[PDB]
Amino acid sequence: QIHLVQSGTEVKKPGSSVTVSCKAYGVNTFGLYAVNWVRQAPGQSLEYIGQIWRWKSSASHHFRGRVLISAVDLTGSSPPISSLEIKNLTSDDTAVYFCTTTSTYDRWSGLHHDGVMAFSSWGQGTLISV
Amino acid sequence: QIHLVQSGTEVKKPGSSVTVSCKAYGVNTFGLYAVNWVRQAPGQSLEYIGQIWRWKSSASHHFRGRVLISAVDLTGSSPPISSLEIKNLTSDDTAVYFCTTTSTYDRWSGLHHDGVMAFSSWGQGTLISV
Amino acid sequence: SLAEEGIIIRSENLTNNAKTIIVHFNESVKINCTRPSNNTRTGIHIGPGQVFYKTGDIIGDIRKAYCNISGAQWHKVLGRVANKLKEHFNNKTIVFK
Amino acid sequence: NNLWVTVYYGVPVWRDADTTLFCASDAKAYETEVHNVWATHACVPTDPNPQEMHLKNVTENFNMWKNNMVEQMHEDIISLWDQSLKPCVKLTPLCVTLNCTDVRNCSFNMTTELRDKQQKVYALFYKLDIVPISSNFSEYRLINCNTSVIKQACPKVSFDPIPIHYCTPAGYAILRCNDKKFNGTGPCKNVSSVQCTHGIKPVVSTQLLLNGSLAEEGIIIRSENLTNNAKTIIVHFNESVKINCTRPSNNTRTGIHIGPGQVFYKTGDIIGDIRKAYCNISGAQWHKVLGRVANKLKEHFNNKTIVFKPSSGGDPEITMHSFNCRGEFFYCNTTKLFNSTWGGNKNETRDNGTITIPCRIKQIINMWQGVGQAMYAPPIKGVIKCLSNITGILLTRDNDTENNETFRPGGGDMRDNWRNELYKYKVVQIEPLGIAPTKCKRR
Amino acid sequence: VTLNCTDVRNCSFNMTTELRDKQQKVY
Amino acid sequence: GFLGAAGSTMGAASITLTVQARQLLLTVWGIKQLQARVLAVERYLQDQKFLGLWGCSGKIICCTAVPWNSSWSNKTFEEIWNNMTWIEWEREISNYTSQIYDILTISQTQQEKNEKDLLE
Amino acid sequence: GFLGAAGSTMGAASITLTVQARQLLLTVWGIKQLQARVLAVERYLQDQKFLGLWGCSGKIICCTAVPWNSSWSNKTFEEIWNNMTWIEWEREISNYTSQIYDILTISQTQQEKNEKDLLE
Amino acid sequence: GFLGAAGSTMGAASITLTVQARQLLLTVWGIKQLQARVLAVERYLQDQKFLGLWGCSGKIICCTAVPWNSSWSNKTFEEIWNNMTWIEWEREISNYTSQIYDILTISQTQQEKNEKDLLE
Amino acid sequence: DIQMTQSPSTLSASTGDTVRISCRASQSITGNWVAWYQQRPGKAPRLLIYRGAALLGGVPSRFRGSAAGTDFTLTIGNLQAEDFGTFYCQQYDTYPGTFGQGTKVEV
Ligand SMILES: *[C@@H]1O[C@H](CO)[C@@H](O[C@@H]2O[C@H](CO)[C@@H](O[C@@H]3O[C@H](CO[C@H]4O[C@H](CO[C@H]5O[C@H](CO)[C@@H](O)[C@H](O)[C@@H]5O[C@H]5O[C@H](CO)[C@@H](O)[C@H](O)[C@@H]5O)[C@@H](O)[C@H](O[C@H]5O[C@H](CO)[C@@H](O)[C@H](O)[C@@H]5O[C@H]5O[C@H](CO)[C@@H](O)[C@H](O)[C@@H]5O)[C@@H]4O)[C@@H](O)[C@H](O[C@H]4O[C@H](CO)[C@@H](O)[C@H](O)[C@@H]4O[C@H]4O[C@H](CO)[C@@H](O)[C@H](O)[C@@H]4O[C@H]4O[C@H](CO)[C@@H](O)[C@H](O)[C@@H]4O)[C@@H]3O)[C@H](O)[C@H]2NC(C)=O)[C@H](O)[C@H]1NC(C)=O
Ligand SMILES: *[C@@H]1O[C@H](CO)[C@@H](O[C@@H]2O[C@H](CO)[C@@H](O[C@@H]3O[C@H](CO[C@H]4O[C@H](CO[C@H]5O[C@H](CO)[C@@H](O)[C@H](O)[C@@H]5O[C@H]5O[C@H](CO)[C@@H](O)[C@H](O)[C@@H]5O)[C@@H](O)[C@H](O[C@H]5O[C@H](CO)[C@@H](O)[C@H](O)[C@@H]5O[C@H]5O[C@H](CO)[C@@H](O)[C@H](O)[C@@H]5O)[C@@H]4O)[C@@H](O)[C@H](O[C@H]4O[C@H](CO)[C@@H](O)[C@H](O)[C@@H]4O[C@H]4O[C@H](CO)[C@@H](O)[C@H](O)[C@@H]4O[C@H]4O[C@H](CO)[C@@H](O)[C@H](O)[C@@H]4O)[C@@H]3O)[C@H](O)[C@H]2NC(C)=O)[C@H](O)[C@H]1NC(C)=O
Ligand SMILES: *[C@@H]1O[C@H](CO)[C@@H](O[C@@H]2O[C@H](CO)[C@@H](O[C@@H]3O[C@H](CO[C@H]4O[C@H](CO)[C@@H](O)[C@H](O)[C@@H]4O)[C@@H](O)[C@H](O[C@H]4O[C@H](CO)[C@@H](O)[C@H](O)[C@@H]4O[C@H]4O[C@H](CO)[C@@H](O)[C@H](O)[C@@H]4O)[C@@H]3O)[C@H](O)[C@H]2NC(C)=O)[C@H](O)[C@H]1NC(C)=O
Ligand SMILES: *[C@@H]1O[C@H](CO)[C@@H](O[C@@H]2O[C@H](CO)[C@@H](O[C@@H]3O[C@H](CO[C@H]4O[C@H](CO)[C@@H](O)[C@H](O)[C@@H]4O)[C@@H](O)[C@H](O[C@H]4O[C@H](CO)[C@@H](O)[C@H](O)[C@@H]4O[C@H]4O[C@H](CO)[C@@H](O)[C@H](O)[C@@H]4O)[C@@H]3O)[C@H](O)[C@H]2NC(C)=O)[C@H](O)[C@H]1NC(C)=O
Ligand SMILES: *[C@@H]1O[C@H](CO)[C@@H](O[C@@H]2O[C@H](CO)[C@@H](O[C@@H]3O[C@H](CO[C@H]4O[C@H](CO)[C@@H](O)[C@H](O)[C@@H]4O)[C@@H](O)[C@H](O[C@H]4O[C@H](CO)[C@@H](O)[C@H](O)[C@@H]4O)[C@@H]3O)[C@H](O)[C@H]2NC(C)=O)[C@H](O)[C@H]1NC(C)=O
Ligand SMILES: *[C@@H]1O[C@H](CO)[C@@H](O[C@@H]2O[C@H](CO)[C@@H](O)[C@H](O)[C@H]2NC(C)=O)[C@H](O)[C@H]1NC(C)=O
Ligand SMILES: *[C@@H]1O[C@H](CO)[C@@H](O[C@@H]2O[C@H](CO)[C@@H](O)[C@H](O)[C@H]2NC(C)=O)[C@H](O)[C@H]1NC(C)=O
Ligand SMILES: *[C@@H]1O[C@H](CO)[C@@H](O[C@@H]2O[C@H](CO)[C@@H](O)[C@H](O)[C@H]2NC(C)=O)[C@H](O)[C@H]1NC(C)=O
Ligand SMILES: *[C@@H]1O[C@H](CO)[C@@H](O)[C@H](O)[C@H]1NC(C)=O
Ligand SMILES: *[C@@H]1O[C@H](CO)[C@@H](O)[C@H](O)[C@H]1NC(C)=O
Ligand SMILES: *[C@@H]1O[C@H](CO)[C@@H](O)[C@H](O)[C@H]1NC(C)=O
Ligand SMILES: *[C@@H]1O[C@H](CO)[C@@H](O)[C@H](O)[C@H]1NC(C)=O
Ligand SMILES: *[C@@H]1O[C@H](CO)[C@@H](O)[C@H](O)[C@H]1NC(C)=O
Ligand SMILES: *[C@@H]1O[C@H](CO)[C@@H](O)[C@H](O)[C@H]1NC(C)=O
Repeated sequence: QIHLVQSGTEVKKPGSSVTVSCKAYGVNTFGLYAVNWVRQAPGQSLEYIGQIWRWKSSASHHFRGRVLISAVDLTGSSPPISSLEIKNLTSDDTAVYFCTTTSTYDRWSGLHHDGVMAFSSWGQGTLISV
Repeated sequence: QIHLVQSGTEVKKPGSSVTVSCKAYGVNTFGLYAVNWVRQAPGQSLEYIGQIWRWKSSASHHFRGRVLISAVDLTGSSPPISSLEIKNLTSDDTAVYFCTTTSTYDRWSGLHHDGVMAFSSWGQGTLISV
Repeated sequence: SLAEEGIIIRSENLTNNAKTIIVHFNESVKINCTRPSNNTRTGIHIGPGQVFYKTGDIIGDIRKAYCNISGAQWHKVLGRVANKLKEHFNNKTIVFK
Repeated sequence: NNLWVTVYYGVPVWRDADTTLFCASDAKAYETEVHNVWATHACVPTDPNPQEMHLKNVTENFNMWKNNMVEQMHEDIISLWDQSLKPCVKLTPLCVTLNCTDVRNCSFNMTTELRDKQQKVYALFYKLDIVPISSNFSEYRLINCNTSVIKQACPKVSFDPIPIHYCTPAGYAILRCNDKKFNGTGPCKNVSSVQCTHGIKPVVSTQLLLNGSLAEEGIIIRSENLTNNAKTIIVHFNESVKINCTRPSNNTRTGIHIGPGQVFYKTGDIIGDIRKAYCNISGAQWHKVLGRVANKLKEHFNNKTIVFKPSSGGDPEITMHSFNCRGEFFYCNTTKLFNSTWGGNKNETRDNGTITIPCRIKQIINMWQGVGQAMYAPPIKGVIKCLSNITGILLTRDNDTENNETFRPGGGDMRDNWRNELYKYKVVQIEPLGIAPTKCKRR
Repeated sequence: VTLNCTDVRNCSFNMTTELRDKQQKVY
Repeated sequence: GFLGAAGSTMGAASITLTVQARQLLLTVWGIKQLQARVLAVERYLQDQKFLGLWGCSGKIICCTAVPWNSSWSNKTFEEIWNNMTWIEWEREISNYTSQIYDILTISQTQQEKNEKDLLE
Repeated sequence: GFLGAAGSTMGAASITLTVQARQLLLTVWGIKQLQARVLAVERYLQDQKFLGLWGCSGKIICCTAVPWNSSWSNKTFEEIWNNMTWIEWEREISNYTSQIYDILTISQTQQEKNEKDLLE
Repeated sequence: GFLGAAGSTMGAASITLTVQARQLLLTVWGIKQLQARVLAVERYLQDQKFLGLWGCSGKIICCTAVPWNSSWSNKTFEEIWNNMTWIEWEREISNYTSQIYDILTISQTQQEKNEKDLLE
Repeated sequence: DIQMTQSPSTLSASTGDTVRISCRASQSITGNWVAWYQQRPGKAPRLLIYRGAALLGGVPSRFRGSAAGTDFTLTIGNLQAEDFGTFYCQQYDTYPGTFGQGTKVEV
């Protein structure tokens, strides 16, 4: 059905850029669906970075000029993919990154409300450390 | 259809007891139907003794501790029967006794009203004298 | 649907013998009916879309259908039914033929 | 400084729902009577002046592949076809041994007016309908003598598809996308509410779409699972290309009495010259449209070299281009149309010549796959000609891996013929009740 | 039809097949 | 006809929620006609039952004297009618509708009994 | 839903006759569905015709200014509402219903004409 | 039942337009029954929609505060109600009915909004 | 903008024990826009309860919530083997969403 698989884990250096690609299997389009990026610090509560909801990129208050969201819809062979781009990384960014996708087709389902929404599906996560 | 036949006529003595049995032919049950006992004095207006309506014996104001009403529902061979029992008979009780049965299944038929009711069917009568 | 505490015999004209008698069960008795007679059905074409299925040779051993009745429970239920019929039938000796 | 409940009736609130949509046809009848298959009668509501109402700043999600309007239409199509062909000639005494010699001169023993008598009938049957079962005269049988009985279309029933409008009852509404280059899935920019859909003609065709609605500025390729190769690909046309299909093979149909009121019409000898059916395609326009379609497919397919191959799997309904011209089904090949390579070397070939495609006409029609009733199409007296202006193609992608994707023609279910036209519409119910807090204090 | 039989019985009868002309013997 | 000004602000909807309002004037198709007509009749009857049962009857902008506990909503007038549309509001109070209807019915019967008994 | 407190005294019925009130929310089976729905619609419409024609319209406890001649009934308030139930009362006034309905309609039209002519 | 006193003068019709008013109480024939019942229900519902939407609801002689521009008619009271019948009047104002209905609806919503806003 | 916390931070329970998971928000959520998450050790969480007390297709019937103004409680009746792990309640009515520190279940 709905399976979210994304890139592997790797170690980088401060000041570099990280590209995490999330592949959505079973998702028809990113127009009906919406993908949300959340980060869980090691042994700590989760944090919400941003989203690209029906082709509208956005980010949290702290992530201004810091994170970029990309999304590609269905292709001939590859499934829809959304990529996470972060630059000027520092030592506090070392955490597992999660790719979350939910369906926004039905307005009365209650999963979504004016852009802010719940996360029905989750990815395996990408461990990041320096 | 509905045929009411009861016992014959006989002569008794004051202070004795009279048992008049009324056999109801065509009556399914005494739960849906109600049997009423009325007495007509010779050449005189009728008089109402009592009834057993859906297994609830009752009697007129004058017939307190004086008359007993019995009723038996459908059996294997005999039809439903209701018996009239009077004790301490006096010279004024010599009259024809009538067995009356009416249907109480329908509340809007108008034949019945809170126990007091009309008499749709009648028996041949039992002449009683001393 | 079962009864609540006893056996209920309901009939429209209990006096009449031409009206069927319906008996409700205080308690139910389980029966097992089986046909251990494995079939090999075969369909033949008897027209443009008319497929007729007929019974073929019975492979394996041949068996006849049967139904199993718990004797003790059935006899107890029948005795209770007869006891409850006796009051409706003037305590006559109830016999089943 | 406090609020009180105020009841509102007529609020603009809608919720997704599925209901039964009735029929609405442009009022005919002064066409004589001519009971067509899609009965004009019982389509009592004649469509009045369209009552448009645009919704400002309303964005509604659309999903063409989960729409119930297509199933609505499909069930109505099958039911109407059965209703149309039911109340006339049954034609069951037809499955016999055909002592035949395209077409073949076949002889068989047919039941006449009476039960006692028997008549010998010589009839011409097309090779597609004929099925085999050291000599010079062979013996044959019909194509579908094992599936179901063969039934005549019907004496005076026309196969001309007329536009049909689909309104909803009171309390419901239809949302029309009105969005240019709409992919059929996703949000719609502005949306307008309408009662009936636009006039849609229930044409039936396979592997190549027919009379319909054009696009707005470009070619739209819509498919449910574009990644999957087992899902058909639907292409909408920027512009339409006209095709001319004719049967200059003048017939002399003759009716025989095969029962008390059972009149069977068979193809007689072709008077005059003998000709084979064909369809003409404007080569230059078709090649330009195919090139534009390939260019618009390249972006969806990672700019791969798009190549079109002819149909491979031998199946008479699937591999052929199905349609009716005036009551006759053609089944031509499209090999000379769907055979080209686009973008492999960026240069031309093509030519610009009128393309003529051979056709293999047959009469026994097992349409709607096995769900629909089998039909026998009686021959037409005169020559046949109908002018068609193609709006759409039904493509299919091929399991192996390479740098080029092969798209061969051939669609799937009959729903794909109308999926191209019901994509913009979506039935929805409205709840006029609404409660908001105000400062009223009364009542 | 007439069933040329021999519980159960093995019966043979002339049954109409796919075609109007042919006839099949069914057991 | 009520679909007009659906995405507009609540004030514009209110001034428009009465601009159209209502202009009024064996076959499978016949079966569909009958089903659609019966369904429309049932929906209209349902709406009229609710309206008349709340005491609204035949009034479009119906008033009621029910309070507004800060449990169904906690926002203040201006934001309700400016930072919102009708569909947004209905989604906001989606699963309080049954309780709100019950409270409306209780308030209506209470006031009706009160006026009947004060009528002496 | 109105079947509750059927055998209770008239006062308990009145306090209950508004306790439920109404919560609301080719095949032979389809034919039965359609027949049942049409019949329910007809009964509801009949009741609403009578209510609105008497001037009640959408009110549950409807008042009227029609007198009470001691011909339909001769018992006094307390016994009507204590020595009786709703079914008993309906049986008591069963065959006066047509006359009572006619008198209600005449009184309604009389008062409506009176108010229209006094409106000057 | 309303056909009585059809050809009479308008005054006699008005005094009679409330004299009857309303007394109330797979087979092709079943299909005809169902069609007739549904059609009658639809006509009754249409009339009630118009009445309640103009604010009349359940009143027979319904008043309204809409003016009477000398464009729909230019004759004076006595001749309208004496030199005319109901059918003649309906033919006179036959193709102004849509405009008159629209003006009634606008006036009703105007007065309803005015009273709601004056209710403060 | 909503500072949501959940208590108790840690708790212990055995199989078959009803467990109370509650989180009082900083502000009242009248729209019941709260989501419940259950994260197994190692892999991702999943969404159990959305829109206050609505189940998701493919969830055991032992996860039921409540919406009472600002209070939101999650109930686990007849606690099962896989139910052990940290829990999260999230609001999604005001941008952006916020989670809690985490409540976990231990033997
Ligand atoms: C049907 O149909 C429909 C319709 O038609 C459709 O839809 C569609 O879809 C599609 C898909 O397919 C799409 O497309 C896509 O999109 C997306 C989105 O976009 C958006 O966004 C973006 C972003 O934004 C952000 O950023 C910016 C800058 O910075 C800013 O400004 C903004 O503001 C934002 O920001 C925000 O947010 C953030 C977060 O994120 C934060 O932080 C901040 O703060 C803020 O808040 C953007 O950019 C864009 O823009 C654009 O566009 C527009 C329009 O829209 C315009 O206007 C503009 O101008 C722009 O444009 C430009 O650019 C272009 C490019 O090309 C050019 O061309 C032009 O000219 C100009 O110049 C928007 O807004 C996106 O993202 C995507 O992209 C992608 O892809 C492409 C191609 O296509 C490319 O080119 C790019 O690059 C990308 O790619 C990437 O990614 C991928 C993924 O994986 C990869 O793979 C690759 O490789 C790449 O990567 C690379 O690069 C990058 C760069 O960045 C980097 O980073 C990395 O690292 C690497 O290196 C696409 O484009 C569309 O849109 C749609 N449309 C509609 C209408 O809808 C559908 O789909 C259909 N369907 C079917 C089934 O078919
Ligand atoms: C279905 O199901 C259902 C249900 O299940 C059913 O129903 C049922 O039915 C049945 C029938 O079948 C029934 O049964 C019956 O019943 C009847 C009635 O009862 C009642 O009533 C009575 C009477 O009352 C009166 O009286 C008393 C004393 O005195 C008093 O107290 C009272 O109050 C009253 O008084 C009143 O009235 C009067 C008039 O009448 C006046 O005068 C005064 O003043 C007052 O007002 C009574 O008694 C009863 O009671 C009883 O019961 C109860 C319950 O109910 C109880 O609680 C009580 O306690 C009692 O009991 C006791 O007793 C018993 C007996 O057995 C015992 O067991 C016990 O334990 C106790 O002790 C009531 O209330 C009746 O009547 C009847 O009876 C009969 O039968 C039996 C058997 O069954 C016997 O036993 C008896 O005896 C009788 O018999 C008689 O009659 C007959 C007729 O013909 C005859 O034949 C015989 O022989 C006899 O006779 C003799 O004896 C007598 C005695 O008396 C004398 O008199 C003579 O002369 C001779 O000698 C029966 O039981 C039931 O009820 C029912 N149930 C229900 C629930 O409903 C149905 O049916 C079914 N269906 C089908 C189809 O199946
Ligand atoms: C439109 O059409 C497309 C194509 O036809 C279709 O895409 C297919 O989607 C399904 C989604 O179910 C994909 O199947 C999944 O694929 C992922 C990814 O596999 C990659 O890696 C393997 C191994 O290297 C490669 O062979 C493969 O090609 C991919 O590159 C798998 O991870 C999924 O595994 C699940 O299925 C197993 C059985 O096959 C089960 O054991 C189990 O359920 C697996 O999920 C489990 O994984 C978790 C660990 O990660 C585990 O913890 C959980 O318990 C979880 O249950 C699955 O095979 C399929 O590959 C796609 N096809 C293509 C060609 O990409 C769309 O779905 C379709 N759209 C719609 C709406 O139908
Ligand atoms: C995509 O859309 C195009 C639109 O142009 C469509 O082409 C048109 O198809 C229709 C349907 O076949 C064609 O209409 C038919 O034309 C024939 C030929 O008439 C010629 O001669 C007359 C008189 O000289 C001219 O006026 C006319 O223009 C033609 O030159 C007619 O014979 C047909 O008559 C049938 O329709 C009548 C109502 O119009 C009915 O009375 C009756 O049903 C007629 O058929 C009956 O005739 C039999 C006797 O011959 C009778 O026994 C049967 O009972 C039978 O029912 C009809 O008018 C039209 O000409 C086409 N237009 C062009 C430009 O070619 C395409 O067909 C469409 N695509 C697809 C796939 O359908
Ligand atoms: C705010 O308003 C919304 C309005 O929707 C409410 O959301 C609904 O909440 C109820 C109750 O929580 C939900 O009902 C439950 O749905 C579960 C999901 O079932 C799905 O899967 C089945 C099978 O595939 C489908 O048939 C079904 O349609 C769903 O797609 C069910 O599993 C639940 O069943 C439970 O109850 C039955 C008895 O009915 C018992 O046997 C079991 O205990 C079983 O677990 C239940 O029916 C409903 O789905 C929600 N709707 C939506 C659209 O999400 C919110 O609850 C409300 N807010 C608050 C705080 O109440
Ligand atoms: C909203 O969509 C409608 C399509 O229905 C657009 O309306 C068309 O606009 C063009 C030029 O603006 C006119 O030539 C057409 O006649 C209009 N069609 C109809 C049916 O009115 C409209 O432009 C769209 N609005 C926006 C802002 O894009
Ligand atoms: C459709 O018509 C074309 C026209 O010839 C057929 O193409 C030839 O088919 C035969 C046998 O199928 C081959 O031997 C030839 O080599 C084909 N010619 C070319 C140029 O490719 C085609 O086969 C027909 N399709 C069907 C299903 O009969
Ligand atoms: C066949 O396709 C042509 C071209 O798309 C259509 O011709 C146009 O039709 C519209 C309205 O139907 C006219 O406004 C244009 O003037 C026509 N253009 C030309 C060049 O004729 C034609 O309508 C299509 N036929 C059918 C039956 O839809
Ligand atoms: C039948 O029942 C009656 C009444 O209970 C009883 O007196 C009689 O003895 C019973 N018959 C037998 C044979 O016991
Ligand atoms: C058929 O057989 C051969 C082969 O076509 C042919 O020469 C002959 O004339 C035909 N007729 C007969 C009767 O053989
Ligand atoms: C396919 O499209 C991409 C994006 O526009 C372009 O960069 C690429 O060059 C194209 N492929 C070819 C062969 O031109
Ligand atoms: C508001 O709703 C709550 C939820 O049931 C209820 O307890 C409360 O009583 C309501 N407010 C008032 C003022 O009654
Ligand atoms: C009471 O009903 C009778 C019966 O027709 C009637 O004559 C009488 O006028 C009514 N009472 C009054 C006060 O009119
Ligand atoms: C009377 O009708 C005319 C016709 O449209 C209209 O212009 C005029 O305004 C109406 N009268 C008044 C007073 O508005």
